[PDB]
Formats: sequence, structure tokens, C-alpha cells
Amino acid sequence: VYRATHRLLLLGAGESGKSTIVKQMRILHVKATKVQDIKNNLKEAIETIVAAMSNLVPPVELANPENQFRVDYILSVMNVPDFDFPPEFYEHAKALWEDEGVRACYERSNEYQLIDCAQYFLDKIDVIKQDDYVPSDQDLLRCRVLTSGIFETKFQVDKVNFHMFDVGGQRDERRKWIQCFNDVTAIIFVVASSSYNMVIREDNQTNRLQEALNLFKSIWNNRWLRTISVILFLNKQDLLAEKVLAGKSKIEDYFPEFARYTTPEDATGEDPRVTRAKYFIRDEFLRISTASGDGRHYCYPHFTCAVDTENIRRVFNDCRDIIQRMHLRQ
Amino acid sequence: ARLRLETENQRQERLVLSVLPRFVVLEMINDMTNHQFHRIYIHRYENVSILFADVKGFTNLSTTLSAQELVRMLNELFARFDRLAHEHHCLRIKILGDCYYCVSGLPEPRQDHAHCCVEMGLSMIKTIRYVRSHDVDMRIGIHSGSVLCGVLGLRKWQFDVWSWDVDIANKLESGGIPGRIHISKATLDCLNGDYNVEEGHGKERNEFLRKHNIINEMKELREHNENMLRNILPSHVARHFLEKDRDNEELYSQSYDAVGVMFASIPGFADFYSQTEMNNQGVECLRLLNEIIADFDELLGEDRFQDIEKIKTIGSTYMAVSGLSPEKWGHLCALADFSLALTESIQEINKHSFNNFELRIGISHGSVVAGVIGAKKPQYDIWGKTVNLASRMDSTGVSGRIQVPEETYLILKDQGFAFDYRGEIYVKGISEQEGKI
Ligand SMILES: Nc1nc2c(ncn2[C@@H]2O[C@H](COP(=O)(O)OP(=O)(O)OP(O)(O)=S)[C@@H](O)[C@H]2O)c(=O)[nH]1
Ligand SMILES: C=C[C@@]1(C)CC(=O)[C@]2(O)[C@@]3(C)[C@@H](O)CCC(C)(C)[C@@H]3[C@H](O)[C@H](OC(C)=O)[C@@]2(C)O1
Ligand SMILES: [Mg+2]
Repeated sequence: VYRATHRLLLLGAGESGKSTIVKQMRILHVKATKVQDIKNNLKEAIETIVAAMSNLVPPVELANPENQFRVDYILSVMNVPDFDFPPEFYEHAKALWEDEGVRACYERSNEYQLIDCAQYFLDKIDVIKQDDYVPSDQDLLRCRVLTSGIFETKFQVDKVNFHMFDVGGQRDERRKWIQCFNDVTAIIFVVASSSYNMVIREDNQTNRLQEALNLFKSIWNNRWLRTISVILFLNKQDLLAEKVLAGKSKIEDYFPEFARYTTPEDATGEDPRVTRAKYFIRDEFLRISTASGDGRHYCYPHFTCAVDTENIRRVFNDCRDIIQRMHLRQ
Repeated sequence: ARLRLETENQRQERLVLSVLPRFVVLEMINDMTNHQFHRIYIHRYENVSILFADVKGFTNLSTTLSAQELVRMLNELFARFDRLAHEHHCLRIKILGDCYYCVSGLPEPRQDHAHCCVEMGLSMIKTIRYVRSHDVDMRIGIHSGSVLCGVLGLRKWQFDVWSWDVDIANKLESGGIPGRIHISKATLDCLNGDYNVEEGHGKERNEFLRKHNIINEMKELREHNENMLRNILPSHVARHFLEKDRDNEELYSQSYDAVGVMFASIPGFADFYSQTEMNNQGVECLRLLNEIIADFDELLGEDRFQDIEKIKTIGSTYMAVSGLSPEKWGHLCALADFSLALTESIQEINKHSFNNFELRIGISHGSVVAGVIGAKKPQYDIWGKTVNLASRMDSTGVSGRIQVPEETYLILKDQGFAFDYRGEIYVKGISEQEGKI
């Protein structure tokens, strides 16, 4: 029954949402440390905000001098990795978040590296002050954690067995992927879309999306993975939509071919720019696929949002039909 | 005609089955009668025990007597080695320089490896007694664990075993205390507690990982077997081994004058190896290694390198000789091209994978003695001073760069005169080797 187990793996750059998509799929159908992770994600988010408040090359003003004491407090607790969760510091962080300077720094967070969930996590401070509420499914899927070792997850659907292979995206872990390049039914490629504007934290020069696209070119053209027909799940679509609707940043900041690009004919409340952005990233992946196509691997782009559920289930149903087709070796 | 064909086919099959045990040769022969990866014949095995040997005084005897007599004594000692080993349910894996290792119960489960330990003690005392009639002392390293067995490459396949346990055994033998065994806990817990053993080594090896040293159908079958012969052993040696005079003449040898030797190594592979729970037991790592070696062999067969003959592969180390078959110094140019092509091949497989691998290359020139050292198992081999000179030039080299002996050519430029490495025989300052220009 080796074939009957549809084993498939996700490959992509760091913070592309693969672990989140695994968690969302798991809760869609098949603790104290989790709450700790919520708190720690909040801590690092606010820490990075206030560190880049001053470390940023263009200085940003502070709303009120009275919060300079809290800024010094957070600077003192910056180098400290101790797991401190005092209500006083929660009140301090609440005071900072209502300052216009901190909000402006968050809006200017595109210059440095910051976790994506921060904003949402920055609205959970009032209820995380109590530290007693049970986290919701949205809260669980908003949690941020790193993945280094490759992970396998059981799966069952329509009375058949699937296997999830979630691997790391950091360059240090890119050597481990060959450990699972064999006998895999399909590849579920996941690339963070809204992270087009970010850059990698491994080098601090190259864009996260550019690095992801180069990794996709490597994976698709790999001389050992030529009969597996990768399936594309571009995550991060909701943040991409809100970012383009914001208007502060656009794809032309990094890819003027988008400015030359025009909307395709396969368009599906909406706006032209967001639709053509998602379609353009899909079309760039498809261009890399077809230009390196060999007649055996086929790319089926499908737009995904990990935090969403209806989108998750719809795209997962489409992909499950695709995997059911490919299983028979048509 | 049918009887004659059956007899000759049986003889040829037995010549193969001298090496390459049944459980893998069956899979190969099944594959010949009719893939995202190059395919590999490794199977996991448990409850295996690894012995090791190494002449500690080979540097104290290689210089004294010539290569021919040294080969004579090495052949007689290794013939005793192999016979006494086959007496005690032990099968040689390979012979490399002076090293010699065997496993316990690989084709089928078996234990009681201490019998082979006392057997090794008796054999070693016999060898030293024969030699006295020069320091030829040797160290015993035995470790128990689980291994992966199989063959790699598309030319000169040999039975080989890879694991972390065999690495521990290699380190145990490399420890020292000649004439005494390394009987680390993995063997004490397995064998028994009634055996009298000491406290173990004080400190000789690097304190790392805490080793705790304490008619048409018959014709088709004949064609398949002939193909496998041609893919295992050299043509003339295979012809000599097919007919009589396999055992009547113990040593088959010949000395050659204008010979070159090349060694290449991949030090970083020990980095990439990892025996976790997801990748079965590192089988994917050995798949990558088999891909590398297959690329090297596929590069070998091309028309641009005809006078170079692959001999053996020690781990990720490639040994290739030149001048053995005379049919001028263009063959050393061919060896240099071989090294350059190997470097480009490993860089290509670097870029195809997602890690970094580098090659250490050492070339030497001189006169060698080439022959077969094992009558029961056909293992073509080389010996001589230049052999260990090349081995040291490879081991005492810098990764990603090619080291060269005294310059005897000018076609493609070299660089790096100021090395003056101490070596092991004497100090010798000779340049290094880059590409064509
Ligand atoms: N708002 C929003 N947040 C998302 C979305 N997708 C993922 N996230 C959040 O982004 C974070 C990063 O996801 P994660 O799964 O950790 O990336 P990763 O690729 O596994 O990280 P790595 O191991 O490669 S470094 C998660 O905490 C998740 O909550 C999304 O579509 N919308
Ligand atoms: C590829 C396998 C791996 C990682 C582990 C292993 O068992 C080895 O193959 C042995 C020990 C093993 O094959 C026994 C022979 C010999 C020649 C001692 C090998 C080399 O030491 C290899 O190291 C090299 C690369 O020289 C090494 C150690 O590398
Ligand atoms: Mg992850």
C-alpha cells in the first residue's frame, strides 16, 4: 500500500507559510507552550519595532517624551533573552503601540525584518494582559514559529492516506531537502506573495521573493525531480491585497516588468491591481516552469491563504483531485 | 554443445560470485533482463560487527625493501588473512593500502564476533613471527552496530558498507595500541560479560562523541554473465582468472616504469551525512554519493581518457593509475585532464544540490608494481613508494586545489611553488596545479 499513501512535500523560502498551511489543514480535518509561543511572538514583535525605531537609517520621531522611559526599558530588556511576562511591561507596550511614532515605524517596517503577524498580535495585547483566555483557531494560525528539521504529518481524507512533508526554508536547511527527494507523489510549492517587498534575513540584500523564485527555478529544473509535476500554493495573498490597496509600495519597486505587464484573460468585490499582481506572480512561476518544461512535470497554480479556511478547503479540494488523478499515473 | 556451454557458464558465474554476494547480484541480474535517481543496491542491516586492520610500521618497511618483495610478503600474509577469515564466517570487504576490514553476519544474522577477535590475535602473532624470520605491528578496531550494504558506481563495482557505526570502528582502529583490541561497549554488551577486558584506552583519539572505549537460454545467461564480468574486473586479469592457474600461482604481478598515480577526495561529505529518522538511515545521502561516483565513472568512459584505469573508491576517494597498459608523457596530461574534469563534475553536482563539496587532488609519478593480491577474491591493486607518496600528497593537501610532483611538462601552466610541505619521507617544495592557463 505504498502508492496508496499520497506523500507530498512543500518547498519554499523562509517564512513562506508552509508550517501555517500544515497547521490550518490539520485543524480543518485530521496548551501552555502554545500560549507561551503567543507571548514570545508578541515580545519579539514589539522588541524589533522599538529597536528599529532608532536603528533605522532615516530617524523617526516619537509621539511623546514620557514614553522615552518605556523605550529605555525595552532597550534594556532587548539583549535579555529571559522569559519575563510582567503586566507592567504589557502596559508599557500598550502605551508604545498607541504612539504615532511606533505605528509609523510599523508602516516603515519594510526597511528591516519583522514577523508578519505583528500587527494582528499588536491588537491582542489587551486580552493577552489577562493571560487566561483560551486561544482561538485564528489565534493558533497566527502564531509564529521557526522550522529547521523536516517534519512529517499524517493525513486522512476520503478514506485514503496522505502525508505532509514540511521542510525549512533557510539556506542552512536547503541542504536537507535531498533527504526527501525520492518517491514523493507531488510537490506543493508555497511562496509568500506579500513578501515580494521584503528581503531575506540570511543575507540582508536579496529579496525574499527573488530568492524564492530562484529556488523554484532550481527545484523545477532539478535533474532528479522531473516527473513529479509541482503544484503551486502561493500563500500570503490577503496581506498582498491589503498592501497593494494601501498604495505605499508596489511591485514596480522591484519588478518594473509588472509596470509593463497587463492583466491576463483568466480573471476570476475586487480591484485590477491586486488581481494582476497575483496573476503576474503565477505567470512568472509558469514562465519559469514552461521555459524549463520537459513534457513530464506540469504546474497547476492555485492561490492560497493559510489564515483563511474556505479558501484553504477549496484549493485543497482542487489539489486533492489533482493528486488523485496523478496517483494513477495517467 | 549444451553440456560444454553449461559448464563454461557455471565457471563464469562462480568467478563473479567470488565477489558481490548473491542477494545483490540477483537484483542486478534481474535488472539486466528488464528512474528519477541513478538506482542503488543498498540494504539496511542490523547486528553487524566490524573488524579493522592497519600496519603501523608500513613507513618503516616500504623504504627498506623494494616493491616486489614487499608485495610477496603482503600477498602471503593476506592469503593467510583471507583463508583464516573465511574459516570464521567473516568476509573481506576491501583492501586499501594496508587496511583490511570485514563484517559479521551481513547476508544473514550472526553474532559471537569475539572468536574472530582471538583469531585475529593468533593471525597477527603468526605474521610477526613470519616477518621476524622490521616493525609490522597492527591495531585492532572492532565496533558493533547497523550498516548499509551495497555497491556504487558504473565501473569496477565492489562490495562496500556505509554507516556511522563503521566510522566508529575506523576511529577505534585509528586509535592505536598495536597488538591490542578496541572492544568498546557496543561489543561488550553484545558478546558477554565473562570475557576479561581492561578499562580501555586512556586518551589517544580526539575526545569527540564519547566513543566509550571500554541452448539459446543458456547463451542468453552467458551473455549477461559476460557483461557483468566486463563491468567488474579488468580484461586480461579476468581472462587469466577464467581458466586454470587461479590458485597454483598465488601472486600475479608485474612492475612498470613510467607510471602515474592520482588520488582525489571529498572531505566535506562527512558533514552532509546524517542518520535521522526521516531519511531512512541516511539512504538518501548514500544515494547522493552514488550519484557523484556514477558521474565520475561516466566521465571516465569517454574517449578522451583511454590510458587511465579506475582502480578503487575509498569512501568518497577516487584512485586512478596511468601507464599500466602500454598501447612520451601525454598520459600524465590525460591524468591532469582527469583531475580537472573531476573538479568541474563535483562543482556541477554542487550546483545541482544545495550544499558545498570540494576535491583534494594528489598526483605522483614513478615506477609501480601492479597485480592481484587475493586469489580467492580478485582484487587488482598497486604498490610502491610512489603509491604512498601520492597518498600523502593527497592527505597533506588543500581542498579545491591540485598538488603536483616535480614538473615534467609545460603544456598547461601551474602555480604555487612555495609550499615546502614536510611530508612523511622528507621535506619537498614543489608547486601546485591549476587549470590550463
Ligand atoms: N495574515 C496572514 N498571516 C499569515 C498568512 N499565512 C501565514 N501567516 C502567518 O505568517 C507566519 C509565518 O508562517 P510559517 O508557517 O511559520 O512560515 P514558514 O515558511 O513555515 O517559515 P520557515 O520555516 O520557512 S522559516 C505564521 O505565523 C502565520 O500565522 C496569511 O495568509 N495571512
Ligand atoms: C561515506 C561514508 C562515510 C561518511 C562514513 C564511512 O563509513 C566511511 O565511508 C568509511 C569510514 C567506511 O567506508 C570505511 C572505509 C573508509 C575508507 C575508512 C571510509 C572513509 O573514512 C569515509 O570517509 C572519507 C570520506 O574518507 C567514511 C568515513 O565516510
Ligand atoms: Mg516553517
